[PDB]
Amino acid sequence: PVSMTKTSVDCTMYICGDSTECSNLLLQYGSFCTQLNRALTGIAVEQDK
Amino acid sequence: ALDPLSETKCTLKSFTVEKGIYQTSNFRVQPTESIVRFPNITNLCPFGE
Repeated sequence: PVSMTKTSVDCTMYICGDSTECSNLLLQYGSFCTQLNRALTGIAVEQDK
Repeated sequence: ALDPLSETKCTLKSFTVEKGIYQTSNFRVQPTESIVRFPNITNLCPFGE
């Protein structure tokens, strides 16, 4: 095997879509979502590498 | 929110951004109107009797 399927996942709407108040309460947790997207994009670059 | 370049600047927390590609702003078609549906439920209670 050489490569695997790249994937990306939103934190925000996957946790809670359409609810603005849920996003308000989620913003009280900091920047977990940015770290997760960073990890996935690191994998995404790494496959092409 | 002035232009997508400012969105990238504001989400990477810098004023200069080096050359490449970045993933920001998941969007959605923003639903426009309300609707409610219930059956043709006409079987009334005898208030007249």
